[PDB]
Amino acid sequence: MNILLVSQCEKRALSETRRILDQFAERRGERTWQTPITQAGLDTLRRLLKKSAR
DNA sequence: AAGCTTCCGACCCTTTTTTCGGACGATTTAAAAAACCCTTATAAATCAGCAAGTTACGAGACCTCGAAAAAAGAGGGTTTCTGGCGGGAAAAACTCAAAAAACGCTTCGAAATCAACCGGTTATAGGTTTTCGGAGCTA
Repeated sequence: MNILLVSQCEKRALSETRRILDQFAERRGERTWQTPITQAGLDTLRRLLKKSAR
């Protein structure tokens, strides 16, 4: 399972999103990450982002 | 000798850093302009309290615009409370059947009886007091 993530967030939300994703993948651009990851991990990732969405 | 691969020089273009120049501001110094002083007897201002007439400054009010704060509206999400539907087990009606059990025939003669009133029997409605079961609690 191989993932590519992009963020269109802005203002206060962008900082929070960076706070989460940076702990799961190396950053490849200003707003994008790319990494391999297991299915369970990805589920945890989405759950975490949802928990504090704006 | 030829082809492939790799450096190297020449150049082209744009961005990033440095240097220089120019301009503007600030400060200092010098020059120019406004001003101060010294001579005045005579003319005008000083001021006394109050009247009579007027207003420059203060207060009130409203408007105007702009911005700030608050409230509302929107959207993202999670947790839970309820309702509907589906599924398995138990109950009870429904269907099928037998075997008793009652009823009738049908009893002339043997109990059953009601009545009022006494004493006596005792099931139990109702209330009173109490073990058993469960509360979970805690590692």
